[PDB]
Amino acid sequence: KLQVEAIKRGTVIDHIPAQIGFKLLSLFKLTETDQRITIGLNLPSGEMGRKDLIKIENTFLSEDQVDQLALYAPQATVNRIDNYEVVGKSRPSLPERIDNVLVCPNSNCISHAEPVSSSFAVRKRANDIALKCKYCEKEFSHNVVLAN
Amino acid sequence: KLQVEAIKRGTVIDHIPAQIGFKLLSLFKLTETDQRITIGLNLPSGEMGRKDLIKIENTFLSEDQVDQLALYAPQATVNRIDNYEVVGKSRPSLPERIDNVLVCPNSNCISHAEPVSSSFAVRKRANDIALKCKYCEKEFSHNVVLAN
Amino acid sequence: ANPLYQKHIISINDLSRDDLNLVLATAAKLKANPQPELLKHKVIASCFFEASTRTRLSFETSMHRLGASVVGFSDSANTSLGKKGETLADTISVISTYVDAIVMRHPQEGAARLATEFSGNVPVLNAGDGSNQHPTQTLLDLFTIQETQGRLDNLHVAMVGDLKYGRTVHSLTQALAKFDGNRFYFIAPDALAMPQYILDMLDEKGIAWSLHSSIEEVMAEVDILYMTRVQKERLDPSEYANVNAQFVLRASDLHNAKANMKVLHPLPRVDEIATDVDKTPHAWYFQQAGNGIFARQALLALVLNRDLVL
Amino acid sequence: ANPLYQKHIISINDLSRDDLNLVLATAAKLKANPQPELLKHKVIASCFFEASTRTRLSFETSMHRLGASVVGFSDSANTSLGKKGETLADTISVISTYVDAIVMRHPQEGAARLATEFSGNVPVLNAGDGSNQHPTQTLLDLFTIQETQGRLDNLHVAMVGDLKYGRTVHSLTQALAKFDGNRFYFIAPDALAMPQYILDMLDEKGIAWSLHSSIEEVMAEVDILYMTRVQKERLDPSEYANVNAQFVLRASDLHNAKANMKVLHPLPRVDEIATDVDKTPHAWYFQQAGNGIFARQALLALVLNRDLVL
Amino acid sequence: ANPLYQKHIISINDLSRDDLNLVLATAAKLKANPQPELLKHKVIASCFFEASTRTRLSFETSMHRLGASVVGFSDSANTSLGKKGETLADTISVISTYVDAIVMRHPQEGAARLATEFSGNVPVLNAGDGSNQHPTQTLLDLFTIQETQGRLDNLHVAMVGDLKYGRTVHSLTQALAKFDGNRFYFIAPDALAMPQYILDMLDEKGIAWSLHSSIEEVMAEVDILYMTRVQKERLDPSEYANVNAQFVLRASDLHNAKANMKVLHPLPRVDEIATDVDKTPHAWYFQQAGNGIFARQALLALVLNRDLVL
Amino acid sequence: ANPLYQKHIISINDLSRDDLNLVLATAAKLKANPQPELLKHKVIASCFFEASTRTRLSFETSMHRLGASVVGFSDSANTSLGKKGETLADTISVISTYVDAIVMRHPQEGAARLATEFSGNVPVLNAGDGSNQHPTQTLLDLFTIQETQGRLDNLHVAMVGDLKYGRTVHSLTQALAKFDGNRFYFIAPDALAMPQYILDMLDEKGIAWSLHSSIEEVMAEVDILYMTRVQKERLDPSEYANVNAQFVLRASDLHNAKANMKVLHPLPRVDEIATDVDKTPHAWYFQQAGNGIFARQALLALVLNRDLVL
Ligand SMILES: [Zn+2]
Ligand SMILES: [Zn+2]
Repeated sequence: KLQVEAIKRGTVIDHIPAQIGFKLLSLFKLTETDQRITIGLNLPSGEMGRKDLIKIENTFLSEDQVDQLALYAPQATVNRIDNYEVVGKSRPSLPERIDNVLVCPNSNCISHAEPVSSSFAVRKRANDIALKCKYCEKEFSHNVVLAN
Repeated sequence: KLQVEAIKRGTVIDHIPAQIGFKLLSLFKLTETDQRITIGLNLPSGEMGRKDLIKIENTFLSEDQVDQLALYAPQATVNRIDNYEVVGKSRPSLPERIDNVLVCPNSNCISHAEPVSSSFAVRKRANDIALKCKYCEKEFSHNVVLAN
Repeated sequence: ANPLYQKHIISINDLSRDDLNLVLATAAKLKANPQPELLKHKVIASCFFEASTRTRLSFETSMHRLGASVVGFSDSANTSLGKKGETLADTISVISTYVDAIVMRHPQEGAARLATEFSGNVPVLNAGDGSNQHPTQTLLDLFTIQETQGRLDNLHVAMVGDLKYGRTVHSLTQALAKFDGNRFYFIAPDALAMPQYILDMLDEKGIAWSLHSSIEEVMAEVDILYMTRVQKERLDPSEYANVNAQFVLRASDLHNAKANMKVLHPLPRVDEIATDVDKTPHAWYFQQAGNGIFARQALLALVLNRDLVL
Repeated sequence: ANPLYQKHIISINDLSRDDLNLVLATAAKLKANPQPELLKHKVIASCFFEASTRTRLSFETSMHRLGASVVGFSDSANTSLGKKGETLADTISVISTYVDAIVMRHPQEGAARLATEFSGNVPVLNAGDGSNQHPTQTLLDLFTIQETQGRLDNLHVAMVGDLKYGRTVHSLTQALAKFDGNRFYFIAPDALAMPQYILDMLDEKGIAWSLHSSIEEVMAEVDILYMTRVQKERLDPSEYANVNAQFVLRASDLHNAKANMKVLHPLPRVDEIATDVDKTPHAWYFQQAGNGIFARQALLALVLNRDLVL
Repeated sequence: ANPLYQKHIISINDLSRDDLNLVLATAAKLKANPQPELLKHKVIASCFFEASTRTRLSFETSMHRLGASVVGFSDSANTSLGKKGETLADTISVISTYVDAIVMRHPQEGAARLATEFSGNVPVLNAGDGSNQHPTQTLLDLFTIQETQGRLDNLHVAMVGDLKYGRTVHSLTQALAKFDGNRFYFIAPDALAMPQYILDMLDEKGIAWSLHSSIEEVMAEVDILYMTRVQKERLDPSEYANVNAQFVLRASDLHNAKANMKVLHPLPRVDEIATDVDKTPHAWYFQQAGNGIFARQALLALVLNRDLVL
Repeated sequence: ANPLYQKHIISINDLSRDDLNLVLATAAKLKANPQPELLKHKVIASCFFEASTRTRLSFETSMHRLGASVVGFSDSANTSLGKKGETLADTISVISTYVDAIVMRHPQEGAARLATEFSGNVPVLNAGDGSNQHPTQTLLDLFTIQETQGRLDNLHVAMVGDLKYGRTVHSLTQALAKFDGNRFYFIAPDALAMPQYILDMLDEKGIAWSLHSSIEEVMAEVDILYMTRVQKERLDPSEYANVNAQFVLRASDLHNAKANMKVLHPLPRVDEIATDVDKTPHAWYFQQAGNGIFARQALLALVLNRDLVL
């Protein structure tokens, strides 16, 4: 699978790590579409052996939307796909806040069984990415706010 | 624009209903093969609409395991590809047990905060079914289970 | 001076046709123009023998909006005047000499009517006496329908959920029955079907009604959707899970619903309204509760003040 | 008109430099000259989802000093809007339509910020949201330091006891960090040492600080001694007994302490202050609590009233 | 040789006609000839998570009647302040290595079924798991109907009170359904009527049934009259007062009763049978629970013994 | 001939190398050859003042396994309204004349030590007295490490979670310290670290130890992996959330594990080990408590019998 590309407007990204393609089409809700969905999950694309991808036809994504990929897919990109050409393959980039896709580690946080949306702040240290909580205001390392 | 879409060894048919391919991804955990795979959502189908073309490579699905698909999607039949070569037809015929996927609608059931694998017997019921619980022993409709 | 002067608000049945449209008009007049110090130098006891922070904050708020003092309590499962050793009749004989009016919420039925017998010349407003009556809830219900739709007649109203034990929906069906042309669609399970006695008084006045199994059928033609409260403790948790479908009201069901249609709820919700309904303009259960302060402001100012200049 | 008009008091971090000196000045102006009827015809809900008779008597007192109505409650482990079945967001959607402002105390963190999202144009003052913030306690702390010492800069302040979980001392170190020249001596056990994140923001602004093991060392040079609250339930009862020495503060330790030095305490004390300290002029924890009514009077009159003539 | 040795015993549906007849015959044999050293050197746990007083002492008596030791607990409604102890899979696992069998009662349904694979080769008897029926009660019910009427076939068994929620009557109808010729009456109010899944089972096996209004309508021909709990915390107090009028079994409705008729009850009772039907030949519900000693003794000897000669 | 006949058994410090080896050898002998009539005609009390469910049934099973009778109680957190019952010296004295031995669990530490002289010649075993460690848990911990690894010397025993307050790990290190060659890892967060008195004991006996950050750092060489309770009501919810990330033992951190490695746990568990390490050959914490039957059976036979031939 080395020739393809250039199919329906929208855009497609590259360099999705392995096992990062899935669970990204869900946390950001992207399956909820009625058009050309052909993910490239579990398919090497370069230097590394394991990599995944995802493609979307007529569907642009705000700089802010793409930047919200960084944390998960730190080594990927975004090149506006229309049909043979490309308009700036902008890589993702750590946003100044991540909402709707992170649960707070503070069990006694008001935001868990409440009818509101999550929201964290961003800053790197040197070791991890401490995302701070919006409500409780306590700060955690991405590795902790990630899984559990 | 060319489309030599990948269809390697293993399993899968296309023609699976609308907003069902991603529903056959998270639940059965087909991504957890952790090897090599591909998808095809919102695709032209044979004798009906559109959508779904799920998984591939080293994933032999049993006869009773493709019966698990029946309840969700009644629009399939396994392909054991070798070389563009179609073989071994087996249709979702609806099983007598359905495990791991569904939830007991009963709140007072003790299968919700425990380390167990769910179990659900099934019997026909005028174009639909009734999934009884092995633990609760309360017969529920197969419609209110989809709402939770 | 004032037909509802020094009267007891025990039941919706006691309130005649012009009685309900008089407190409705007074709630629309005080809302249009505040009365900061109408009930000045008037003390009002908030004796809540049953804990209810929703209704007690709405009642005491309306006392304070007219500039009236307040002195009450919340039995909260213990209260000093209980545990066998003090009757409710003795409690009201003392509280009457203290204050000019008594708003009381009792877990037992007929508690507010019993209070009127020992109150004397002290009015007695019923905030909820068990499974019997709740006219204060019914005053804000009709007042919310009269603002949005503009009237209380020729409306296609429907009541979902627990209609068998729902005291709020019982008194609402009797209050809207005092008007003409109203169409009723009682959408409940068979275990929580509307009582026959409510279907008997409707048949007497020649009012149309029909029992469905879901909102899907009637959603095309409805101007109100009064979603009621359903307890898990009313029945099994198994038969509560099933059969509850289409009494949950998703926001994806408001596709063909009328533009002027407005969803009402007494206020305590959890299952019967989804959170995605809040964003739609149909949702009007928080604005209904906000209009509950004007229905209770109209009730107090009409019972304590001799005239109602404005 | 007024920079803090219709603003939420959720955290100390949100309050800028001039924000803290504006409510400090308004607390010193209302103390100098009472405002009996400034917030007249204003209702204020005292929704205390966590029981606290100290803070609820201080807040409701300041509501009544400006001549403002009050309607609230105390969850007291039960409350009607709980036990799974009613969200905090629904409770604030109703209370907002009733009153002009909401003072709420929640056991969970981020509860006050969640209330602002469903309040709308109704201000939301935080009386204590778990272990997160307590800006009302920090407003009376700095106001007590600004009266006695005369300033909020160049002061030798120290914080004793539980600094690890003490939310009162966390927000106080950030509020005094907004000023210059302040010297900090965090005198705690190793198990209750001040968090690194507080020592990080101090290092950023170039503020001096030092960790001791007792008050004996630094007592010569200190203008404040903010003794914090220590729970027995925070740790073992054995390691609480030992290592607690010199965090008990006897009155026989005020020999060489500065004349202008003043001992502060949030208010609930038992072990950390001895009873013989009350007789000395240093003790100023009851006068700190009395100044807490002016810090909460400045907060309410600045958020509801458009101007602040005096 | 052993059919029920080291078996599950969780629900009555798993037990066939040959399983029920082995437990009834073994209960009649150990009653006629007690073996006080059958289960010697064998421990049995009685893990009552839900506090049932009568059911735990009928089981622990049967354990001690064969000479086995006992280790049991009884929690008085736990779930204090939200989160409590261990999981139920984690409790049964550690209890299974201690003893040779478990006898567990759980408030949640499906707890006895959760314990079969986790216990290993250690059998677990179900003493009542929520609304998933009580199989030990069904075994002593069949033993009482067999020892007085002479058989379990061709009998006129009526059932009064709570049939919808009454678990003890559900599987009493399914157990008697395995026997042939059994006529069935279902005297219940229009609310607490027998479910459609029990009635459809009776239509499938060619078993005759019919809904009746009161006791006196079927009294002419009856061999058994099973009476159920019918608790006040189920249907609301006004509804419970109205229907409870003819459904109560007074001694005035025993004049058509046959000479071999026997009133049963799983227990307890309060407002279903008055205390004047005890001094009759038809009184046979106190010694039915005493017959439950032999039903739970036969059920414990089959599972904890390879072969038996009574 | 008898070493441990009529002995104290209160703390692990009193027991030497020759006392621990007699209880482990006797536990392996009664497991291989049960004696169901050893403690016949001998009563043992199980006076659980603090309600422990699993610990009382592992003790009362071992009593009934030797043929002894049992008389025990379990109070569900007493101290209702201040002053309650008797003193603990007054209770043990009257209970001592009844029975031949006591097995007491008390919330306060030093309760088992208070009962030796008051009981007279009646031995009293300690089943857990506050934060003064659990010696019966230490005996079944050593019995599990001996029966799988083949010995108690020259083993790589790690310890995870609560080490500062975790009593079950404190004396597990002191018991293994009496054996030689034992390498020790202490995987704990910077808070719940092992105390200085345990580490100074290890430096005195020439025993090697080292603090580690997580499970995977020591996983390459480990024969045992003791895991502790770590309750949420100890360190505050934000602190418990952050550290609990690498300290939890998932099945992903078992790839370096040796073929004879065995994960232990005193119990209960919730947020330290997930429920996917049960289906492995390294699963050995459920049957460790079942091995506690033989550890408490050997400990009861030595004290209540002059001599024994297993
Ligand atoms: Zn949070
Ligand atoms: Zn279930």
